[PDB]
Amino acid sequence: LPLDEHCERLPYDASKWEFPRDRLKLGKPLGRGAFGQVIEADAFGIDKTATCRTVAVKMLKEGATHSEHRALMSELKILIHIGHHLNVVNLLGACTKPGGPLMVIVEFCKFGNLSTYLRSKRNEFVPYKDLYKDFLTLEHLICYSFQVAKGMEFLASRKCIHRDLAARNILLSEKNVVKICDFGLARDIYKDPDYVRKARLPLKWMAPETIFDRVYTIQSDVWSFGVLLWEIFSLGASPYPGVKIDEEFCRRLKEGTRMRAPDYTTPEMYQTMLDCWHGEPSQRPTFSELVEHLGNLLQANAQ
Ligand SMILES: Cn1ccc2ncnc(Oc3ccc(NC(=O)Nc4cccc(C(F)(F)F)c4)c(F)c3)c21
Repeated sequence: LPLDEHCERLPYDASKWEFPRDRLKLGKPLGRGAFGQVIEADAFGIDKTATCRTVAVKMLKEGATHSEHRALMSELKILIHIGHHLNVVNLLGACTKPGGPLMVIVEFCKFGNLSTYLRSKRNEFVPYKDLYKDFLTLEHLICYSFQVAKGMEFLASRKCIHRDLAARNILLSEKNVVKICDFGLARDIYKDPDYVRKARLPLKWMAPETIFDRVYTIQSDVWSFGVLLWEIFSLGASPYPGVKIDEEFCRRLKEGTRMRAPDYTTPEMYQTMLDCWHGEPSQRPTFSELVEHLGNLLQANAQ
């Protein structure tokens, strides 16, 4: 059975993952939706003996019901199944004992979501480079792209699909490391511009077969990855500039309409975007192929 569609059968080994709520000092919110939220916190010795560590805690909030409670437990189970990889949100522990809220504790990614971050660095970017000390460069952008591909290749190896891949679901940590994540309930899709009534769906990131056939596969994730690449090389711009996301937009996508090259892209990266947007899912590159390709482009950029 699907590892992420039938996660209720997955194990939750409390002896390994349970963390005492009294060793968690909850702080300010990092993101909030209608029923869920992520809060910054200080965990004592969650990953290193007697060491304070800033972490992110995903949990529910006022408005949530038992259904969201069950959903959060499934999220915990799937994160345990997926396991650890440098480019995937890293689960550190959980608080599941009665008397308090269910809390999923993950590694804190200092810079938050990549979409917001990149959009904030427009005045701190140079293709190639003390004055530019903290400037982003093409190397950074290609590296982020490469890392997300690595994370998705890993996710695929765990027999899971993302279903909402986008820059808003990529976190940036220290040392230029990015991690794939899924805010889920910690974002209110019914109030977010990126989700449209079609049922709130991220239409601008969805492959044709997902929009018209409701089909979700790792190859539809590849299409989304292409849109993510566009977001990266546009430094956080919103996809399909000035385009009304309606029935006509979907029809045109089917026909072959694609976004033009973003301002900061290289010719190779734009071609990669177009490849990810092939109408036929089987003709789109696989994440393993993207890892190879992007790794080569990253190396080439250093030349
Ligand atoms: C908002 N925010 C700012 C800094 C920060 N650092 C870590 N996590 C954050 O928020 C989180 C985002 C998502 C999750 N959860 C999550 O990513 N679950 C999930 C569920 C199924 C699949 C996957 C994926 F790995 F496939 F993406 C992730 C989380 F706990 C905290 C942070």
